[PDB]
Amino acid sequence: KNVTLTIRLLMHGKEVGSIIGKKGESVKKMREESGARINISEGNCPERIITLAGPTNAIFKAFAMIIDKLEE
Amino acid sequence: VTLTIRLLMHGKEVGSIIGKKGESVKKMREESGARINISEGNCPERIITLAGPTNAIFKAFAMIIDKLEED
DNA sequence: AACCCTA
DNA sequence: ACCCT
Repeated sequence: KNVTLTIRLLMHGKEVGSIIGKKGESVKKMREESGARINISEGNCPERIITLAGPTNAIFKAFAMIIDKLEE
Repeated sequence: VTLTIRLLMHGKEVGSIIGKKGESVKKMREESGARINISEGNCPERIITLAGPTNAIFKAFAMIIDKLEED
């Protein structure tokens, strides 16, 4: 199949700070490049939820960008 | 460098990822090269932890996506 | 350490 | 489909 998906990641606050970036410049790149709908749960909480939604090519791009950021 | 990623998955999807007798997750652990843990019990949302080099985590994640897209 | 977002 | 650190 080629159905749209919704993938949710449970992330530590520190990691989320890196994904968002100063002024949200990192997640802006992820949204503009991946084609995924990306939602990051509200508040600088110890644990946060990142939602990725779209077809597999978009999910793969966003997930790749997230793990690449975290590897930094 | 090694990362740990946690996916939040509904029980229905976890059943598919595990597979009958754990056959599916077994295959994922063997060829992905990642450590894969699926949370115990029956919470509406389960946690699938993927651990190892980013390449192994990505491979495991790809196998999961493939499973969700089956048939 | 970063706080964004078809609100 | 319920695996197994």
